[PDB]
Amino acid sequence: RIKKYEQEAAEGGIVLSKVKKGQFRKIESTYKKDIERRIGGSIKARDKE
Amino acid sequence: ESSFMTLFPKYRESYLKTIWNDVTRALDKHNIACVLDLVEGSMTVKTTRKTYDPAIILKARDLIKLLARSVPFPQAVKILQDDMACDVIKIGNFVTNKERFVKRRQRLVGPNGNTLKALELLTKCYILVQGNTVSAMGPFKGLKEVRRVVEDCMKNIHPIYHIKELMIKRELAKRPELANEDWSRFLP
Amino acid sequence: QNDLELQQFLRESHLLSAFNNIVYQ
Amino acid sequence: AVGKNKRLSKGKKGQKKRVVDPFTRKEWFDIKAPSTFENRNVGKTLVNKSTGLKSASDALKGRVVEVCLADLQGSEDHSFRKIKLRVDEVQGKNLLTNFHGMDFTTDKLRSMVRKWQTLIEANVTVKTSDDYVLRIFAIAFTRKQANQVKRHSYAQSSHIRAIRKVISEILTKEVQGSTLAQLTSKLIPEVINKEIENATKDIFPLQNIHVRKVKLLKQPKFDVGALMALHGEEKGKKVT
Amino acid sequence: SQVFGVARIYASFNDTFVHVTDLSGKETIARVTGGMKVKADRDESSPYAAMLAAQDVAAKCKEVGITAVHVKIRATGGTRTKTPGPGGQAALRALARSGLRIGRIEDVTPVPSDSTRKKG
Amino acid sequence: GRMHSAGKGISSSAIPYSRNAPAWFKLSSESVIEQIVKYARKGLTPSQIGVLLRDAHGVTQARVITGNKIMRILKSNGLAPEIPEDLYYLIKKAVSVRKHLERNRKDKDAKFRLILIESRIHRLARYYRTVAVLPPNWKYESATASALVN
RNA sequence: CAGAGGUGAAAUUCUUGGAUUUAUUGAAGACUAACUACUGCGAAAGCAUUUGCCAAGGACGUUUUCAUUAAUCAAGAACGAAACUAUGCCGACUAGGGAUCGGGUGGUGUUUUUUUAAUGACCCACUCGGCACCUUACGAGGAGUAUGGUCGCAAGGCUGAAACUUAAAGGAA
Repeated sequence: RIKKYEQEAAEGGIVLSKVKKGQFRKIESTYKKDIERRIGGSIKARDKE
Repeated sequence: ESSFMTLFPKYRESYLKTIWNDVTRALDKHNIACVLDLVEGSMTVKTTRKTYDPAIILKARDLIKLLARSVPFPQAVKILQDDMACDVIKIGNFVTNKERFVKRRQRLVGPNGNTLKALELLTKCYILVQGNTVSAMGPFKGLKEVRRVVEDCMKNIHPIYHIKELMIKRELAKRPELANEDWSRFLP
Repeated sequence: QNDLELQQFLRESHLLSAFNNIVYQ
Repeated sequence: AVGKNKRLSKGKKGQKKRVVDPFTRKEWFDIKAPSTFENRNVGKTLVNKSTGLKSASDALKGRVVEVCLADLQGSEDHSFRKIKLRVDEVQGKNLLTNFHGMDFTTDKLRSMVRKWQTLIEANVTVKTSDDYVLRIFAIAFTRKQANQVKRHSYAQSSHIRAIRKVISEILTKEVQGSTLAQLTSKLIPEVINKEIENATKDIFPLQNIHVRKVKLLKQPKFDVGALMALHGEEKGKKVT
Repeated sequence: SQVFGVARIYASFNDTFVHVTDLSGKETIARVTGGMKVKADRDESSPYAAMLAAQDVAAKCKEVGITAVHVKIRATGGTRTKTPGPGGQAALRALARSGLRIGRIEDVTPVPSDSTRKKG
Repeated sequence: GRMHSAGKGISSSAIPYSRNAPAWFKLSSESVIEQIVKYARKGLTPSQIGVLLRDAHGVTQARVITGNKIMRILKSNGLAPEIPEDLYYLIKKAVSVRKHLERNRKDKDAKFRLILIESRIHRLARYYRTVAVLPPNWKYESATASALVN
C-alpha cells in the first residue's frame, strides 16, 4: 500500500511529507489500524546491519 | 441545454473506470447525465430534459474538474454537496529562487504531514498541494482562511503562526462574550 | 516552537482526524 | 443595511423622488443579423425615448450586441462559440447589425487544454480587401499518433516555429483573398480549421486547430447602401 | 414569443449582485444586492439574501417584459479568488423558481492572461 | 574535461589500421599535389584542403596518400602561414566578439566568453613561442587584431 | 439607483457632483496565467508571448588540421530581510536496470505526399553525451536533587493617619 501511495502522489505530483530514508511512510491507514505496535518503525535488523 | 467537458490523464483513467458506476449513480440521483470517453481521455457532463437545477449542473462541472484533478470519489461527492466549494490557488509565481520555493511549500505541508492535518482539521476543509498549485475544497469560510494562510506561507509567515491564530480565534468565537471587539489584544 | 499545547495538537492531529468517526481540548 | 444597524453618512440628506419609471418611458427595438447567418432575427433592446431621435440614433449606432452562435445559427455544434455584432443603421424599429468580433469562451478553452502535450499559438494582423483591418488568433494542440507508447508527444522548437510561420502564411493568404462577408461565411462553417490541418499534416501532426479569437481594429467609411444590400424607402400615412 | 436578456451575477465571498440587462448590455433593467436586502451587515452574502434579491429583480423583469435570460455568472477574479459565491448559486436557483426561463448559463470570469504582482 | 566546458564528450574520426591507400584509388600522387597547390592559391586553410580532398576525389587522407602532412607539402611549395590556422581562427573569434561588445556594451555573457578566449589564446601563443615556431617578441593585442584582420 | 469595500465582529473609506456594478473604449507602467516536468538551458547568481538582427557555446557525425600544447591550483581577475525540521556514510568504482533529453546509424511498416518545394511525425534495436531514480560487486557532557558561604531578594499590619489615636470620603464587613 505504501508503494501504491508514493507512486500515486509522485506520478500525479502531490508534494508529501519527507519521510526519513529508513522508516515507513505514515498514513491514515496506519494511524487507523494501529499497525506499528505490531510491525514497528522500521526493520531494525536492516537498520543495524 | 448545457454541458461541460474536462480531460484526465491515464492513471486517473484507471481509477475513473473503477468508480464510474458511482458518479453515474450520484448524477442519476440529481438527474444529470454524464459520459466517459477513454479514447480522448475526456469526461463530459450534460443536462437532461427532466432536470431543474442549472446550479447543480454548475456544481457537476466543478465536480468533474475535481475528479480529473484526482481527489477521490467521497470528496467528489462532498463537493457536489450543497454548501461547499473548491478553489484553485496559484502559488507558483511568488518566489524567484527555485530551491527557496520548494523549501517554502515543503514547510507549508509540514513535517510528517502534521501541519497539513492540523490546518485541514481546523478548517473542516480538504487540501491537496499539487506541485505548483494548491487545491482546497470545503465550506466557504474554510476556503477563505485557507487562501489567506497558504498565501502567507508562500510568503514568509509560518503556518505555525497561522495555526495558532486560527486556534485562538476558534476559542474566542466559541466563547460568546466578545461579539464586537478587535481581538488584536488576544491574537499574536 | 517552545509552545506546548500547539505542538501537542500538531502531533495528535492525525489521531484526532482518523478517530473522529472538532475536539482537541 | 437599510435598517438602523449602519450609521448615517452624508448619504440621504435629500434624494430625488422615484417618480418617473424610465421603464414607463422607454421603447422596444428589434434587431436583425447580417445575411451571412441563417437565423436573422435576435431578441430585443431598449432606448430611452425618441424625444431626441438624435439620442435614439446615436446611442444605437454606438450599441454593440453580442450573441450565442447557437441562437444565431440554430445548431448546437455551433453552440460553443460567441459572436459580437455592431449596430450600424436604424429604420422602422429595426436595427440591422454588422459583424464585429468572434470568440471562444473560457470554458471551451480550459476544457481543451490538456497537460501532457504541446500548445501552439499564433496571432496575425491582416487587411482584408474590404479595407477592414483585423486580427486573428488561432491555437493548436499537438497529439500523439495511434502508433505511440510515449505519454508526452512534445514538439521540437524548430517545428513549432515552422508551423507558426505556416499558419501566419495561411491566414494572410485567406484574408487577403477574402472580403469581410466571405470571411465570416468561412469562419462560421469551420473551413480554416481544416485547411490549416491539411497543410500542417506534414510537419508534426496536430489534434486541435482553431481560430480562437477575431478582433476588428478600425472600420472603413460607413456605406448605408452597401449594408442595406448586405441585409436585403417607405411612405407615411398622410395623417391629418 | 420569447423576450431575452442577459443577467450578470457577481458572486463574491462577501456580496452578491444580480444584474439584468438588455441583450446588448446597455440599458440595465434591474440591479439589487444582498447588502441592499438584508439588515445584518454580514448576512449580505447569505443565500437567503440572494434569494430575496433575485425575487425583486424577477418582479421587475416580469413587469417590464423580460422572460428569458442568458445568465453569465462571475466572481471577483483577477489576482484574488476566482470562485463564485453563495449568492451566485442561490440566485440562479431563485431565478429558476421564479420561473424566468433560463436562456443559457455560463461562467465568465476576470482571469489574468498574466498576473499583477511582484516576485520575491 | 573538454576544457572550460564540463561536458566530457568524445566525438572525432578514427583511423583504419592500414598505412596505405585502398587499392581502388588510382590518382596520381603528383596530381593530388597540384590540386592541393591550386586550392591553396585559391585561399583555403589546410583543414579545408583536407576536407575537399577527402570528399571530392576519394583521397582517403593526405598523410598517407602523399609522403607528408599537408602543410609540410605547403612548406615544400612555399605556402606556410604566418600563424597556425587555429590561432588564426581564435584571432578572428576574438575580433568578432570584441567588435560585438563595442557595439553592444552589455553582453556580460560575451565578456565572460572573451575571458575564456583570451586565456586559451595566450596558452596557444605560449606553446608556439616555446617551439619558437612563432616569433618570441610576438604578442596579442587589439592592435595586432585590427592590423592583421583588416 | 443606495449603498459599496472590508472583517470573526468592526471601522477607516467612496458615496446624488450617481460610488460599487453595466457596455463601449483610450491611456499608463508593470508581469507573461494556463501548456509546466520526471525534463531544458548557463559558470553560478539565473532563465518563459511573437520576431528579426548581431555575437557566443554545448553533444553528436568526421578515414579533416595541430603534434604534448595539459592537470590541480595558494594568489589575482571575472561576474552576484533572511531564517524556522531538513541528513545521504564517503572514493582511484563493477555490473547495471527501467524511463526520459540532445544528436547518429539500421530496419520497418503507418502517417505523411504526387517535377515541387524542404524526406518529416510514430514504432525498434544498437549507439555515444546530460539531468536524475532505483538495485547492486570492491576499497585507506547530558540529567536532577541537595544547600547554615557570598551577593542580591524583599515581609506584614484597613485608607487616610503623622509629631496628633484625628475628619470627610473609601475599602472590606
